[PDB]
Amino acid sequence: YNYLYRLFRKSNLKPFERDISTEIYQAGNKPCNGVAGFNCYFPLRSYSFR
Amino acid sequence: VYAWNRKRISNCVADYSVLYNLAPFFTFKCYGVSPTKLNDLCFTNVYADSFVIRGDEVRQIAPGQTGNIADYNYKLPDDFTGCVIAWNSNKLDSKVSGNYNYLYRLFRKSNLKPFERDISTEIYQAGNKPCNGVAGFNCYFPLRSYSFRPTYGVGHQPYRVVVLSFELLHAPATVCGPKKSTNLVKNKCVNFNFNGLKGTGVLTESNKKFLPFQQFGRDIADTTDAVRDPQTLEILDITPCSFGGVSVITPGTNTSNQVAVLYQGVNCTEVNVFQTR
Amino acid sequence: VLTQPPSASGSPGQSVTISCTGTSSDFGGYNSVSWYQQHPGKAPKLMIYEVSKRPSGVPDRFSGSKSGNTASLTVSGLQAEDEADYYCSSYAGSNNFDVFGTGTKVTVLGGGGGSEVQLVESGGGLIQPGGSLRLSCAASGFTVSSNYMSWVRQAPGKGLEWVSVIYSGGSTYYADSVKGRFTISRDNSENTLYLQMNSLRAEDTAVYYCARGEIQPYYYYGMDVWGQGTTVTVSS
Amino acid sequence: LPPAYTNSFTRGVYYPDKVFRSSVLHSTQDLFLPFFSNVTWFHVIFDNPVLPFNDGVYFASIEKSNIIRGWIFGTTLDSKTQSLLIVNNATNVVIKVCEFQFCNDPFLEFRVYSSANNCTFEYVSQPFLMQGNFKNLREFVFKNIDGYFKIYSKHTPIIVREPEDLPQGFSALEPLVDLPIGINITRFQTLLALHRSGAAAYYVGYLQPRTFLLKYNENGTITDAVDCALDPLSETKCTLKSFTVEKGIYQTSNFRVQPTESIVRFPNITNLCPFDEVFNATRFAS
Ligand SMILES: *[C@@H]1O[C@H](CO)[C@@H](O)[C@H](O)[C@H]1NC(C)=O
Ligand SMILES: *[C@@H]1O[C@H](CO)[C@@H](O)[C@H](O)[C@H]1NC(C)=O
Ligand SMILES: *[C@@H]1O[C@H](CO)[C@@H](O)[C@H](O)[C@H]1NC(C)=O
Repeated sequence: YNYLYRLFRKSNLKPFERDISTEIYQAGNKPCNGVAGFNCYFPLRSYSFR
Repeated sequence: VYAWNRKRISNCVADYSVLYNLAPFFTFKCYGVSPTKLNDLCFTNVYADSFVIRGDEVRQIAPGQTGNIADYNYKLPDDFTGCVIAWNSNKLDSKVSGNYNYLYRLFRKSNLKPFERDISTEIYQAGNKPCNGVAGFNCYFPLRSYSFRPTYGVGHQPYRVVVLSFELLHAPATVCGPKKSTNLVKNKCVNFNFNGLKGTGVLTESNKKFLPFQQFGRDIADTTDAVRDPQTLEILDITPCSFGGVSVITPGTNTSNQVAVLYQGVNCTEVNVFQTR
Repeated sequence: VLTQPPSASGSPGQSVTISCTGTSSDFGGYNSVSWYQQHPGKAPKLMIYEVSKRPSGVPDRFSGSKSGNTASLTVSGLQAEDEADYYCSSYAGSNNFDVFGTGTKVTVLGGGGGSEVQLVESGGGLIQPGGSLRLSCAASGFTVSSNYMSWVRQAPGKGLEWVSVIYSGGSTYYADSVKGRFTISRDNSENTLYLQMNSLRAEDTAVYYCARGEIQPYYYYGMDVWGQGTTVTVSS
Repeated sequence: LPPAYTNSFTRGVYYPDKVFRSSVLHSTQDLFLPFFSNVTWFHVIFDNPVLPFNDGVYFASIEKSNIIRGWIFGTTLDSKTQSLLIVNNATNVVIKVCEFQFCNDPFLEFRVYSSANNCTFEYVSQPFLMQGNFKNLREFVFKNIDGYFKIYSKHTPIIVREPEDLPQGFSALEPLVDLPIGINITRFQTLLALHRSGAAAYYVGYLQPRTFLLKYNENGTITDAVDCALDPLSETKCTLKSFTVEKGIYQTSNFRVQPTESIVRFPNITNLCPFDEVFNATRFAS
């Protein structure tokens, strides 16, 4: 949980520009309103280690 | 789970967005890629494999995991680029009459090869005895039916799980995905992306007699000037946008500063005003 | 965690009808509730595995119907001289150990498997705390490499609980008590199948039992044969 | 049968790509049929040989109604590898890439094969691909690329009742199918509608990589084509984008003599090793 990993974004990133985000993704034009429904999650996927 | 379909689907526009409204799915965790970018990636052929397991066994369907069903009926290596689409089917697959139709192959010798279907019905032989067919104390039925009943709770209900294995071999990709379209704009210098043919121009109405098999069209010296509409048959003309050279006539910066602008190759209707050759 | 009556001695053999409540469900999927009769000394012996179709044994203990949410094994009219403990198994969910119940004293009076396949152990007398001691259950009859065997430990006073489950050839699931400190290693595929201690944490003093068949997902397997256990006697 | 040979006149120039061109001269380099070549005169008056499919073939058919129908393209015509059994049945064309090896003989009811194996494509095209002294000529150019199997075709109602031979006149071919199935093809097998219960003769040429200068009509069809390796006049008409060559001398491509043998000369084998004195003694070593 100390090593985070973002998820896909609807727009391309910018060189030398931090991508700090904490909102919920919205696929198409259907806002899931915080609660993760279908095709809408938080880009805070934690990397698994062993 | 012992005899699952292996439908090889290809030569279509795989629109995964429609699957989000067909049936009330309960699990749509795609391990390989994202469903947003999946509709823009070409593929050769998709292997659809469907089966029915309990609710407590859906967690066993993962790219690498052990279990009574995970390594005995269907195993997924660490390369599955599809999804784990699954949904409960406890509305038409549960009647109180005796559900002795399914099985899960409780008995086995070792872990099967991943992505393999073993359709066998021989009596399980537990070594140290030649079993030419007998049922007692050494060799039993390696198959056992479920106990699906309607008056039960969640976790032990009939759940239909379908996986879509993808592959990219040295073959032309058929299933790419949805191909949207836009409205037509005529007599206006705009951009176009007609079937890979990208560029800019003024889509006008032409009177060229194209052949029924020809799609694109060039000129005398290597320049595309007319294409066929991917929609209903229509003959168009792609002329280049409004371009030209600009020259400035100036009497010199010693008497005045009033200058004249000459646009070459224009009829004064595409930029006092005068029209010369 | 299940619910079982501490003791049952009133009305011997007339209205005992012991059971095991505390399920609050429909026994999950396959309704297979087994009943084990643990006797002091020799290993326990299976009595009944399903709600009906009792195996080859005493015919005065049957009719184990599931009433409400508990299997009421009819034991009335059996006998009037017995000193053992009845244990029931339930909660057949996926990867859920501790399927046994608490100690139920069903002594109606109180006062008053051998040559089937094989029975061998290691005999761990005066086990040093830690190290690595191996216990085997070599069976010269049934294959010790193809059937589904298990390892269950029990301590004085406390009841039984699932300690080790091993499938045919591709599963090495461990119990929740060890949580990783226990490593199962199979011996030669044609000689025997032994276990490994792997630096016990002073809780492995309980006596072990290597059963040739599963407990919660129990299959007929022709016959249920057990083996006597040995005392660890740790000196931590 | 002792297969004869005929002189293939100017016929078999298909459209290389799908591009509209009006009143131009396009110099293409691709697999075409060489002008004035030899084509086998297999007569179907019984005949069903196996032909080598190197890089593309030119099949002809002067059948009356339904004499010559079907193609058995494949690599080895075995059950191990796949094949192609494009047949022409009643007002339809069946195109399957299944690996149906054979049953008894390539004849035809589906009497061509009798087995069951795994298939890869079943693109059964519904529209079929196919006057006393008025026969009909049907030309088919089969070409295979890394990921497509192109089949150009053209149907012309010939009129002359001369002895059976390729007529005189330019006639391009129009693409109809572009099957993207990827499979190795090295053998060609033909078959006729026997129906037992000089008729016709098919011509089977071979394509070669050559350069051709094609003239497009105002409408966009090819009126004629000129090869670039048939005679000095053709080379002169190819080196200059015009079919009307003026009087004079023109410098065409250069000529060079190709090698025919290799000579590797080394000095005279001498100074032999003393190993002859090593492997022949009495006391060698310890
Ligand atoms: C293509 O879609 C349009 C939608 O309006 C329809 O009018 C047209 O007939 C269709 N043509 C083909 C080739 O399907
Ligand atoms: C099409 O080709 C014919 C060939 O004779 C020609 O006469 C005609 O002008 C061309 N274009 C038209 C108008 O069809
Ligand atoms: C070397 O020279 C000798 C004497 O002329 C001749 O016999 C021999 O064949 C030669 N070997 C070569 C040409 O290498």
